[PDB]
Amino acid sequence: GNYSVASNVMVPMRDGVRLAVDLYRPDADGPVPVLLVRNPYDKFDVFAWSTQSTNWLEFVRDGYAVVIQDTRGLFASEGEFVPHVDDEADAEDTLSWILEQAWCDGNVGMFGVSYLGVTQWQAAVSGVGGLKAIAPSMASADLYRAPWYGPGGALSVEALLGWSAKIGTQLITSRSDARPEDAADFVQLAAILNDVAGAASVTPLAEQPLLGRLIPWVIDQVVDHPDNDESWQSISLFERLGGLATPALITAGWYDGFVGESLRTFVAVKDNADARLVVGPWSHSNLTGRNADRKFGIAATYPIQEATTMHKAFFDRHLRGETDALAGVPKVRLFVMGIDEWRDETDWPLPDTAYTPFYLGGSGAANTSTGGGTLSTSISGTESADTYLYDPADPVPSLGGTLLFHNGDNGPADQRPIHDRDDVLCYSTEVLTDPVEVTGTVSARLFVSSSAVDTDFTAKLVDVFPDGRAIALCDGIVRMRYRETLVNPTLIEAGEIYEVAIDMLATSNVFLPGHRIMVQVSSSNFPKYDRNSNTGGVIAREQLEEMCTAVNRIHRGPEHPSHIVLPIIKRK
Amino acid sequence: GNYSVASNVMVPMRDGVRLAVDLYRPDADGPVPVLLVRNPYDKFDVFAWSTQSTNWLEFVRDGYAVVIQDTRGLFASEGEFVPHVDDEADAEDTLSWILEQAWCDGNVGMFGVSYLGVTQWQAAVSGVGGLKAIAPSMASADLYRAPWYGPGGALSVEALLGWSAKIGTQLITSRSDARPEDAADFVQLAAILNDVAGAASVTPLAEQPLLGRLIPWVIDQVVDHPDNDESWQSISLFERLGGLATPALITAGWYDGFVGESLRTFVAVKDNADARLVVGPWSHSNLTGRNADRKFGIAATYPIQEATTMHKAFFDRHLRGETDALAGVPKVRLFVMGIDEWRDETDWPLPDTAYTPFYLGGSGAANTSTGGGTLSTSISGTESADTYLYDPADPVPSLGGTLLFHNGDNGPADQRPIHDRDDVLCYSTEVLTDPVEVTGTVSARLFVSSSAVDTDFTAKLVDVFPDGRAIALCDGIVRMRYRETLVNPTLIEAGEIYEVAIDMLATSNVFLPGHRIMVQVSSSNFPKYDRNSNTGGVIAREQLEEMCTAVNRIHRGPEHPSHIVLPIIKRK
Ligand SMILES: *C1(O)O[C@H](CS)[C@@H](CS)O1
Ligand SMILES: *C1(O)O[C@H](CS)[C@@H](CS)O1
Ligand SMILES: [Cl-]
Ligand SMILES: [Cl-]
Ligand SMILES: [Cl-]
Ligand SMILES: [Cl-]
Ligand SMILES: [Cl-]
Ligand SMILES: [Cl-]
Repeated sequence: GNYSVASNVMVPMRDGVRLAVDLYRPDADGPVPVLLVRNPYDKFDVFAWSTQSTNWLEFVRDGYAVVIQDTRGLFASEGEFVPHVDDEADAEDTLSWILEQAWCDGNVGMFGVSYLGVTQWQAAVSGVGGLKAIAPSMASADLYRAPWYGPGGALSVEALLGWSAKIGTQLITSRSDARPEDAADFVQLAAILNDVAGAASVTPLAEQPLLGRLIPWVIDQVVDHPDNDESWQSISLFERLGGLATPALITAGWYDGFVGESLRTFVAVKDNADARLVVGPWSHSNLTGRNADRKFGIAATYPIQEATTMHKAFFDRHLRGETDALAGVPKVRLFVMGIDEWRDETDWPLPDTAYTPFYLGGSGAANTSTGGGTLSTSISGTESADTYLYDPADPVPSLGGTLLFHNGDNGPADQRPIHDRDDVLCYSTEVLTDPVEVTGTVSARLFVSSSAVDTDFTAKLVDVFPDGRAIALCDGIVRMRYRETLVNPTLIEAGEIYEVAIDMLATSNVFLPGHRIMVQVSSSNFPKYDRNSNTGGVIAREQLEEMCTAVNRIHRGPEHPSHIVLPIIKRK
Repeated sequence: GNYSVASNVMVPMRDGVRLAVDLYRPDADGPVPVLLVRNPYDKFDVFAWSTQSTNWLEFVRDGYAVVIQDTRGLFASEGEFVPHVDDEADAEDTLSWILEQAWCDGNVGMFGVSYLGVTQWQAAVSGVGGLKAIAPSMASADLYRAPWYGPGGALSVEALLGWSAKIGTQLITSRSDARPEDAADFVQLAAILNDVAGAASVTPLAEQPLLGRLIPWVIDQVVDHPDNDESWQSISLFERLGGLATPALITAGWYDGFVGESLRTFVAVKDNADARLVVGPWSHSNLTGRNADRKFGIAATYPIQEATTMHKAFFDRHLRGETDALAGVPKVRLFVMGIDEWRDETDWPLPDTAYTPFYLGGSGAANTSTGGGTLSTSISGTESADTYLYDPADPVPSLGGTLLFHNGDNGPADQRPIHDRDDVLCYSTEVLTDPVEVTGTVSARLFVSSSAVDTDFTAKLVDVFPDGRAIALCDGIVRMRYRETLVNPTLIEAGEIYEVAIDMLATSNVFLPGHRIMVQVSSSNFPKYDRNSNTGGVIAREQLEEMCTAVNRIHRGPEHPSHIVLPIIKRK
């Protein structure tokens, strides 16, 4: 039950650069199992991240050692900081050092959230036999796909500018000797964080005098590489995951920026080792279960003590060889929205999933929420088309969804403020008499045309309540040059009809009696994603005046059966 | 920089009952200064409260010892738990034990929030010379005045039922051997926490089968004692504060349940010792600076590292005798709303405060926001009166303000949802051409009459924005039987006019050009306060059908000059 703490122990890497760690070690007569956490936000500052993870001092009281490390070039560590590029090698060297110590029994694991989760996948590909289990929460194994770009090939601009300002702020506050420019730089960084959409609105997007000076990576890597090219593929771990046999405890949230990539990692590792999955209704910075126009109940609040119990059982099985430690623990545990209840499952995707088309239709134009747009399981009878103007100077504002830094605390947001826009097309079912459950991955297939040689298309799933609230669920985008591949883009021909897919991530929701199922279609969602210039040019290098408007069209009928694909679950 | 942790050290009280503590002790050759925290929410669970306080492991790395204690009858401690009644004696005995240890140098201090703050005032009155400084955040020295009743003599019913359910929940989860009834009790407690207004609506209020069984104190002490009688005066510390000479670092929030009582403690101790004050725009459970319809900026987020630096300087001065440790630190630091900026001051109340009457007036009736009610620095010219019906079956709903457990995360709430009610009287200034600052304590003087022998009157200060948002600032209530004293109540005569005072707590706000100053007057605010029955009976023992409606009247003019008193600050 007792322990000691040693601060700033210096660990040498292969190139001679030393990284700083803190050691939390139990009172014990011999060696013990060990857990590692790799952190870019100061190893000393434990209260900043721990409330989004576990009550991990319980692990120490129960006989585990815990090691917390400052990553390269930050706080007490030597070297120079660049995101992602040094973390594979630095993790390998750190695991090796731990295994060589007098107090380590040969069994090592990892846990943590966000960047503290990404670094676990980077450690897992090293081939170090002593690493017996990992637990990555709200994370990704492919950095292009989340959080910097996405499956549709658009830049996640609010995520990039917000995070870069956060990193810049801590660099100034952590300086040994203050610089003359520090005071003014601090003020400017606060202005970005108070107004992320404003920061994202300046053209050309690639000209960032403050952020480019403090963290050159923001332009040199992220903005300058819009294709999923060799620079991205190098830091990706995903294709290596299939060859591993390492147990993983994976956590995600329905309104979290990482949700699509978190779920993919579970599917990639489940066949070769013991994988577990937990998904709640959270966004990256709001784990409370409470939002402005939607409350999920006290059961929805991040369950930190239950999480601590589950993590300890998982590590007891895989690090301590206790064969019955996970008795009674489910493989998959989901918070099902609508009914607003936790429920156990045997697999993800769910076994009895019926992937069902809901077709776009209706009399007259589908523009605005008072138009005639419908959704039905029957193919539409008349050939029709809905048309709108997309102007880059006036994009559709982002409201909820998977926002990270710009208003990122209201995932299930009411959509009524944007329903009167002519560029927002709406399609709804009739009012439901019986419940319909949608749990799984979601996508759309649309037949589209444009006056331009490049543009974007968006789709958003919505639950309409009896009182009028139109609550967001999941959404996605396709940038037309990347319609067939993220690696080798090509332009389109003006006026020609194309069939395209939109990846809309995932959800779990029961649409209750008295509700409607609704879909919104458009060509922008700003600043969740950057805006298309409609020119075919290098988007981030263009002035707002260099950009063009586009006349865009959605085709629907017997020969052009545009639809959403819903993962339907029926439980009697 | 290094330290050790010893768990479950047992400390004997005067009656032989032992309380459990954890010891965080630095590597040191001899004795050190010591800080104590007294906690009813599990000493092991440090992440639950610490994010609302300080990064206190810095204190340990810098050479302070820290002691965290389970209070009597909870978790690892022996005995039986009853709120407040054992904490004076238990603190005295604990301080004495610390001073007798080999590792203590004779200097002791305290820090912490909420119940961990109340317990510091209970320790301070003990007369133990070794206690050199305290730091109570979001706390009170008079438990009737906050959080259970108030300066107006109404029960804070949502605070009582919510907290009692929280305490009940942790008792079940902490049991050694589970009871057959535990599973069902847990479900019922969750239902209260998901619907606090619903729980508060059941009549008679005093019949609480679940909460009365788990924690008898809820009825035996709180509900059964509506007068500020001998049972309350016994646990009060306030009158003893004037005779102390102990330095205190006091923190408060403008939307916090404890704000009035926190500020009073500063005024009580400032003349005899080194007192300091910090006030931000927070509510008890929302320290982010972000609300549904009002954002204060990133500077408003609870500044935990600056708080840690200030606490360490304060303890260095008073526990380590470092005379220049507080050089450059202000006596008072306030977040001024409107301008939304931190500002330093020399005293509270502010030196140049002009306590200025704003008189109620207008042509026609003041009922609803579209009535004719006005506010002016000039006394009204015509004798008039505004009249309404107050029905206990339909009280005015609580929206923001100082709510604790029922929707307690939206202090600066938009008031428009209640503006069409006939029982909500509205009075406003013209649109402002120059800024007006209101910083200090706030109160109202009203001339009133009723058809009943008892009733309530309420008043609420509001900032009207250019777009229409009507944002709540501070509010209060008077229960008519307690108009002259909280100790010895008397009834009123139907139809007679009385001049009464309403204590509206405190605020700091600049009303900017384009805004208006507004006041709302009514007879209810539920469930922030319980509802008056309008009978003169024992309110908590009455059925809803035993209650009466009341016709209430506000008088205004030259002979009845009803007004609000605003603390005006002018800075050129
Ligand atoms: C986590 O710590 O927050 C960031 C959100 S963009 C992310 C960067 S990989 O890690
Ligand atoms: C703090 O811990 O929260 C409670 C809000 S009513 C309060 C009880 S004295 O202490
Ligand atoms: Cl809701
Ligand atoms: Cl549940
Ligand atoms: Cl049709
Ligand atoms: Cl605002
Ligand atoms: Cl400021
Ligand atoms: Cl008048």
